Amino acid sequence: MSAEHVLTMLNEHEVKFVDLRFTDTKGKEQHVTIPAHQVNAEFFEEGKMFDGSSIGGWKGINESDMVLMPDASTAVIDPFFADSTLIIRCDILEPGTLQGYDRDPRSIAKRAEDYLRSTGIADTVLFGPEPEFFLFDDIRFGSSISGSHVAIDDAQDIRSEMCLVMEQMGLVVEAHHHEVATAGQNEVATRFNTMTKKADEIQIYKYVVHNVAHRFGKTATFMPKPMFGDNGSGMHCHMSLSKNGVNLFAGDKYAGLSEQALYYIGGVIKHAKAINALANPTTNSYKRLVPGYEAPVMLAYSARNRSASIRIPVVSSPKARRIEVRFPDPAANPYLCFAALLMAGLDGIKNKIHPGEAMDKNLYDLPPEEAKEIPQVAGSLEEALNELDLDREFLKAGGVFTDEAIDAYIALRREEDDRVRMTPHPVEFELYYSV
Amino acid sequence: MSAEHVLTMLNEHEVKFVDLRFTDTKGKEQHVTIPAHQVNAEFFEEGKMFDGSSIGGWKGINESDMVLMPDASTAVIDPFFADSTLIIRCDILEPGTLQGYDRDPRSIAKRAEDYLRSTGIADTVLFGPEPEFFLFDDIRFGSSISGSHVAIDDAQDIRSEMCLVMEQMGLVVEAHHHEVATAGQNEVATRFNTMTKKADEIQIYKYVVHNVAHRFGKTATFMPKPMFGDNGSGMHCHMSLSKNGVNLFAGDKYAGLSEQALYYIGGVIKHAKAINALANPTTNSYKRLVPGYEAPVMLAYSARNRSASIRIPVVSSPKARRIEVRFPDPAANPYLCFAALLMAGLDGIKNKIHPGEAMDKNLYDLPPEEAKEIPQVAGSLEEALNELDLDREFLKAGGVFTDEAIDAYIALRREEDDRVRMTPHPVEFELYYSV
Amino acid sequence: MSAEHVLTMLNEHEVKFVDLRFTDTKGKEQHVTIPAHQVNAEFFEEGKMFDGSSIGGWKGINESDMVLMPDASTAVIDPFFADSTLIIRCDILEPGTLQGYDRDPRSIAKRAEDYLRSTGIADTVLFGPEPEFFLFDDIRFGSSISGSHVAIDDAQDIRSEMCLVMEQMGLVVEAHHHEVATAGQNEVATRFNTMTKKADEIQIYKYVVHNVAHRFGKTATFMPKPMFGDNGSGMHCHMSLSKNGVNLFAGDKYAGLSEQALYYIGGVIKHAKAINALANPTTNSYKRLVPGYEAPVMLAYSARNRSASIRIPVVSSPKARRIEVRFPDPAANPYLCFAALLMAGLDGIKNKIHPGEAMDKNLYDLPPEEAKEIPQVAGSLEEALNELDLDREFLKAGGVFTDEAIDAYIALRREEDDRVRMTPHPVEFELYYSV
Ligand code: NI
Ligand code: NI
Ligand code: NI
Ligand code: NI
Ligand code: NI
Ligand code: NI
Repeated sequence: MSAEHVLTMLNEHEVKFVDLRFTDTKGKEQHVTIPAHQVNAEFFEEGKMFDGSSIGGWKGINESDMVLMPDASTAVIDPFFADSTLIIRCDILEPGTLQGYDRDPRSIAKRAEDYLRSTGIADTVLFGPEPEFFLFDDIRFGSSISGSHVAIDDAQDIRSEMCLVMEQMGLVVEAHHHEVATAGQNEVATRFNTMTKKADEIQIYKYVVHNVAHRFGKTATFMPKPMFGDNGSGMHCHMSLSKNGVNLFAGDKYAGLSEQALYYIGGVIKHAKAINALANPTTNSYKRLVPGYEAPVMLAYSARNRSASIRIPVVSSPKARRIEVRFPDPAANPYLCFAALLMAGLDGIKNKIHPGEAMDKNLYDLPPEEAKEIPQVAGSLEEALNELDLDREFLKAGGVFTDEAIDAYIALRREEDDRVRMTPHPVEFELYYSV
Repeated sequence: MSAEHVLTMLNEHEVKFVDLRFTDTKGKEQHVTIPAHQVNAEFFEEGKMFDGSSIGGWKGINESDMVLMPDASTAVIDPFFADSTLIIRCDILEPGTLQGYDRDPRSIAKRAEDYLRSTGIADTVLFGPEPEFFLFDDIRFGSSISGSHVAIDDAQDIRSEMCLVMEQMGLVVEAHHHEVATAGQNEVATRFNTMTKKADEIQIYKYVVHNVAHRFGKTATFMPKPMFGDNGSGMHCHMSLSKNGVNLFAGDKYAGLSEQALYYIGGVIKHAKAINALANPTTNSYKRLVPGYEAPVMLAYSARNRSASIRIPVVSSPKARRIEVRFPDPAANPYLCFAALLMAGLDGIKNKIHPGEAMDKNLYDLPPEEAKEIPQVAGSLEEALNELDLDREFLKAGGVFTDEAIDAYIALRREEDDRVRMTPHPVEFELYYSV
Repeated sequence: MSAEHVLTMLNEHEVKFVDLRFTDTKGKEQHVTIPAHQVNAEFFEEGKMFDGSSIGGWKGINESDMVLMPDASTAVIDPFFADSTLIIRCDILEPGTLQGYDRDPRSIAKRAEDYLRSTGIADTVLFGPEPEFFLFDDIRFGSSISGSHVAIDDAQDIRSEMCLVMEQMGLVVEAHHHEVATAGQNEVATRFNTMTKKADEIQIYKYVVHNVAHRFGKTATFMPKPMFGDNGSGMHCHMSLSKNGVNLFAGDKYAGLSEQALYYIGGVIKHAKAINALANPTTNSYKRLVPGYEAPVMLAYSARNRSASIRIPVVSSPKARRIEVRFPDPAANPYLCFAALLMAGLDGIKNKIHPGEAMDKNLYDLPPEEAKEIPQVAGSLEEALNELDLDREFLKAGGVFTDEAIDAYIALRREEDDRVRMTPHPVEFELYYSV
């Protein structure tokens, strides 16, 4: 899809505004709105000058402005704006060299895919994530200097009309798994795409979910553990690799899974805590990664066991042979999370890392001399951030991740880890006020 | 003080009830009230049969009842009870062998002092702690399945009458440091005693503080960090060792401190995380042990620096030469905390452990190649508990701490660590609800 | 009705979503919504992969996913959904063998009918149930750790428009018995069908009743005893057997009832407590099965007496000769309840079990030596579950009921029986608080 069709869309729909959208390192979606008459054919080869004071690494204290370069293939009319608006996802570029910014998640995902095609291991990667959310009727939260409080108060029309709006915005939905045990938790299934296209689709997914919940007087949250004792929100990711139109993950070994797939799983397992720094970036994210029942915390693979973090779905077709990693949560930044998973898999393929043996029939039942032995995902955000700081190397292959970008990301996550670490919590008043 | 004087006190004061008090492993103070006519001369050589279903290690699923053996030298009239009551602190003994229970904090402190006298290093140990508390006008807290909340709402008569009641109950008070910056925080200074006598005095201290605050319609808390950003409650402990009436901590080295004292500091520094498991037993306790200004988190000693955890007070008398460790908090169990500190010091003296060099002029200012190098106290309760589980050895010298007692203590602390770990906190709703 | 007509219905009505519905062992109706463009001709020969974490036996801890295979003959447009939805009832199949799941109520009902046709006793079975419900204006209930509470606050338009919506959804209604004594209690009469078709119709019946009551701001409940002293909700079931188009229940014996019918009644009477485990599955269900007036608790048959649980309606046509069993309640799972009744009748026919003699003129008036003699239905849910555990055999004939399915059902019922058993009830506070 080119720019000429975008101008044709502008004239066709009588678009008044164009909303240029990009993503922080935090994953939040930033936008600049320009009038539709400011969009010309030349606008797609210079972009728009932008002031980079966005939170995170973009708050670099030496530098000048950045460039918003739109991707014309991502244009879609916004369903929620009263004045007809055309949404375009943009990359952040350095104004001089006109190259992708080092601290741009979308540019990093594009670099990861380019490095994939460069190494010759595969031609493309297919990602299907399963982001789950919570729908609540109401919620009030706050934390002043004299205390804290939170209070959450828990239809088919909302779910169906979410699916309708998602299909308006170019997503191909194919199910909707409302859950009656742990009521409130929903998940819409969508079709697989490549890495950066699927990350853009996740951003659209969250946008639609939030706004449709708003219009029905509800509140949706993609927060990994919004509520005590009830099951948390996860985002399982199915990965496949394709070269010239055939799976590299289809083979003859365990559960019909190929040798390259086994090294992919080995690479994911080895770096899973550095990955956890990016796939599980919040402190809330580790209140659902606690050892127990149905918790994706054991770093091993099994088609049968459902305590293993890496699952191998059984499909009656060799053309659909993928691996599902289950520890990521929907609070991740899709670009950074997906790039981290891809690079871990590529480092596993490159170094012939063997995962080991399938943990078919060994759940959290605490085997006498195996519960401690099996690798686990990070236990807290500090541990994941420290392991990322130590294990930068697999992210730096091919120049996808800069040391400066990783440093800025880690500092930005730490300034929230510390705010959580130093406030006193009401459960500690319940337990330790008298003590 | 003997039992005959206790019976004389019963007849003299017209005592109606006798309140036998002991301490959990959690540090909470348990009691059994018996009528004064049940107290005879024989009562002081059989004790009282007790059902040991108290929380913690005392909930042992094989065993029968325990024996409450009173210490007649700890008898004191209760100021707060309408019907004249005589308080007596008791030890928990095994009914058959009639020996101190292995999971009894008071028995463990007595064993630690007996091991001190046995090793011949010193004859007695003097402990002076400085427990600080917060006085609030009101507080409401809670945590249901649909949220959490806490709300704290912040005179000379209360402080003075606390000191009066403490001197009624045998404590020798000598100051009262109300603090105007960080209003609400108080601390009463008292005179030094030996380990187990000082721990009993800390229990009396907390009892008096809580009840006097109750009667004035206030709420006192010995909780290490009850309130955000304001300075937390600590319990600095001054240790001295005496043999035949002279300090072993008085010498000619740094700040007039002796060689035995230097090995004591070395032993405290080496085991400071296993100690932290006992001196800093709550998860709240590590919201005040965060690196920063005036935080006793650097494991080093200095008479001048006040970022070092171990201070060496300057006193114009060789007869008062002590070391102050500043990381313990008032939520500790005085018996277990003091026994842990004493045993760490004794292991340092026994193994000639040298602390190193004084960190006189190096605060938290982050030296280029020293902030990471210097040992730190544990960063979380899980880390402290794991280090205790790994570093049992110094606690087991002389049989003071049993493996079974340590295991029960660690499990009892973990069941609260986990409850804190798995609830979602309102600050995480502030930070991650939209994310 | 085939799949081609279902695709034609999709195109004709402009259906946007397809709602695939199945039933728990608890009887609750579960659903998965897929977009209408995901429904193709091939979709009706592979089904949809489903995650079987549904409550009950489906929570089996070894197994992988299940298959939702739709029944194209059950397709009906949903009247209550804003976005046009097509409802299809589905069976749960094992993905490999592609056979009916052992713990699937609908598959069990299909197996029961297949076993009926296999044994050669009859060709088809006609079931007509009479489910009664309560319409309330409002209700609030709850049970916390500090108490419990319930409060129920009690037109022709609602009843008529229920009948209209039921006839929209393929049901053939033929009456509506609002009751003025015991106001609030309603019942819609519908036409007889075969077992599994009638069970599907009961599910539609409950769905329509609940949602139509919702839209008028009411609350309908199929709960056997929602209110004290007033008459409870039952579900009388008329059974008939047909072979080559003629009743096997039409004959010349008592009330024009045939010999095969008499053995059917004998088989129902013999196993009536194992049946009660399935037809009366709640603890509430035995607050209406209490001996007294108009209570269907005496295990005997009579055309005249209305204290007998099994009635023989008098019809002026040999083509309508059926037996009515009156103990089942609308909280039953229609598939399991109907399969249990059919298998009890078939075991009675197979073993030539004679019911005995009609109890024409013997009500609950307590005959001197007959009130104790006559068999009774189970007195509590525990007794019914124990009798089911002991009397599995008649359910296992022909492989309809698996031991594993029965075990899972019993455990799932017990986990609710125990929750009811261990909470204290407000009537026990009225009676025993002072005592
Ligand atoms: Ni168009
Ligand atoms: Ni999944
Ligand atoms: Ni005296
Ligand atoms: Ni001090
Ligand atoms: Ni039609
Ligand atoms: Ni009837």
